[PDB]
Amino acid sequence: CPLMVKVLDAVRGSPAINVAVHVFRKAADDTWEPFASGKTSESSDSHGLTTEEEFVEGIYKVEIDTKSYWKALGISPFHEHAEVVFTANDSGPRRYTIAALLSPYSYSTTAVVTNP
Amino acid sequence: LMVKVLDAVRGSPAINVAVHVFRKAADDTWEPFASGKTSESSDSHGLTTEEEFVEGIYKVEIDTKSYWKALGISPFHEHAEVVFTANDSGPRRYTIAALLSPYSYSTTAVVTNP
Amino acid sequence: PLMVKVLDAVRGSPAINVAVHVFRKAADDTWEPFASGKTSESSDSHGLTTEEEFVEGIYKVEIDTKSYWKALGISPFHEHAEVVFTANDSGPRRYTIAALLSPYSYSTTAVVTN
Amino acid sequence: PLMVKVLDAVRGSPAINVAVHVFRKAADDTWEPFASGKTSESSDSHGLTTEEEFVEGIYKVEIDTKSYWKALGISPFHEHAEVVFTANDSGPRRYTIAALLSPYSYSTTAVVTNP
Repeated sequence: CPLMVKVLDAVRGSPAINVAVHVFRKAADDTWEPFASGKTSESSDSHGLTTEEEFVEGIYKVEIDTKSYWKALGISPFHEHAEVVFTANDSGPRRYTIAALLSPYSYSTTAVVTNP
Repeated sequence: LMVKVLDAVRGSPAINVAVHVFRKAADDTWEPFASGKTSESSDSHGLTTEEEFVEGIYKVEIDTKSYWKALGISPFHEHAEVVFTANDSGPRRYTIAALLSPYSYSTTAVVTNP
Repeated sequence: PLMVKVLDAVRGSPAINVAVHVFRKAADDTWEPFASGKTSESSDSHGLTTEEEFVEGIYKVEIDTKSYWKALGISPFHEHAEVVFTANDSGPRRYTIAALLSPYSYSTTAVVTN
Repeated sequence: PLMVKVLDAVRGSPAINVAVHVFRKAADDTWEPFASGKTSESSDSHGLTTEEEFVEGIYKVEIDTKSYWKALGISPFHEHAEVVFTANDSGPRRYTIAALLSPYSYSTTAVVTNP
C-alpha cells in the first residue's frame, strides 16, 4: 500500500488498537481537506491503518487521537494529540510508512519513504 | 516553559532552531503567544521564554524544516509540534526535550513541581 | 517469530546489508549463536527474518551499525547497537525489534504479540 | 567529561537513582570497571556525575533500566540499555549521554562538545 500508519504503545509493546487517525491535505487559504480517516486494528505484521490512494505532491497532516487512547487506560497524557505534518514532494509514486510510538509523556514519530 | 532541542545527526544541540508558541483562542484558531530560537550559551541548550504561563491548551512549534534545509538535508516533516494543557493543577515547571533526525523526531515533557 | 527492522533516520529508508547477529545467554558473560544474517529490502519485509523459534531465556541482538555509517564516510558515536531482553517468559510470542539509526543516536523498540 | 542523563517517558520526570556502570576496554578485549554511579536529581542536574579523566579507547556505559521499571511494577522488555563507543579519538571531548526510557522502548543520543 502507498500509506501505512502504525501506532505503537511503548509501555505495553503492542500496536495501539482503536486509535482514531485522520489524514488531510493542505488546501489554499490554510484549509485542510480530508483525505483518509480510520481506526487501527491488527492481524500479522499489519498492525496499522493503510490507505489505497497514492500520494501526489503536497503537504499532508496525519492527526492521531492519543488523548482518547490514554484516557481509556486511566491516564491523562501530556500531548492533546499527535500530529504529523509533512511534504509528499516526490511527484512520482512513493510508499510512505509513518510510525508513532506512544508513552504518556512522550511521543516519537518516524517515516520510511520507499520507491517501488 | 523550556524547550531543549538535540540534533541526532551531529551529536550537538540543535543550534539556531526556531521555536514558536501559541495559546488556544475561542474560535478554534490558534492565537500566538511567543517566539524564540534555541541559543547555545554556557549551559543552555534550548529556548526559554519569560512568560507568566496561565492555564489553557498551548502549542509548541519547532521549525525543523528550515533547520535541516540549512544543512543541505531534505527533511520529512514541516515541523514538530507539542500541544498540551499547561497549568490545570496550579503552577508547573516544563522542559520540552526534542530530539531530531531528518526523518524522525521525538518530543518528551519533563514536569517538575515549582 | 523474530523480525529485526533497521532504519536509517537520516534518509528515511531501511538500512540494507546491515549485519545482525542474535545470541542466547548460556551463563555469565556467555553467549550462544541463535541466528544471523543481513538486512535485505524485499519490499514490505525490509529487515531480517529468522525461521528459528525462541525457547525461554535472555537474547542479545547485535546490529553492526558502525560498518553501515563507515561505508558512508561517517564516523558514528556508537560502535554497534545491542538489544538484550527476555524471551517467552509467558509462552510462544512474535517479536519485532526495530532499530532507528542516526549517527549520534539509536533508538530501539519492541512489539510483542499473540 | 562523561555525563549520563535519564528521562522516564511514562512519568515525565528525570529517572532518579538509576544505576550507571562504565567500563573501559582492555588490551585483552575485556571490560574493566571505570565509573560507578546512580543517577541524581539535586538542582536541575538530572543525571549522573562521573569525575574521572577520559583517555583514548573504547567505553561501555550500562544503565540498569530493568531495576528502574521493576520498581514501578512494570516488567520491561530490555535487560538494560548500553552505549558502547570510542572516546577521545581526536582529542579531549566532553560527552553527554542522554537516555529516554519507556518499558518497551529506549533511545540513547550523544551530545559531543569541544572543551
